[PDB]
Amino acid sequence: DLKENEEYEIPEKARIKYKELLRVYNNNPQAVPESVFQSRVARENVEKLKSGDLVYFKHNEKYVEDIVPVRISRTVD
RNA sequence: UUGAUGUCACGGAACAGGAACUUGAACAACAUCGUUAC
Repeated sequence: DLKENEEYEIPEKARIKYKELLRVYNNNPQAVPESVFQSRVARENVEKLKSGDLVYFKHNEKYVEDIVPVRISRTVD
C-alpha cells in the first residue's frame, strides 16, 4: 500500500549520513571472502541513493532524520 | 632613406636590500552480517 498525500523531504544531514553509511559498508576489512553472500550495497558497489529504490527510514514532523538500506543495519550519529 | 665646413655615444655595469622556514613517537583489539517465530 503505497500511500499518497504523505511525503517528506530529505535535508543535507540525512544525505551525508547515508553517504557515510555506504562508505562504511563498502571498504570493510572483515567482510565475507565471497562476492555472493554480501548484501546489495556491498556487492553492486552502490555509491549514492538513486531516483527510485526502496529505503527504510525514520522521520518526525514532516522531516526525515535517518535512512537505512536493510532491516537491521548500523546507525551513524 | 641622410645633406655636407663641425657627431669624444667604445661618454653611461640594470645595479642596490630579503634564512624555503614552522608543526607531526612508523603506531595499534573488539567483533562483522541480517532477520526468524507466533
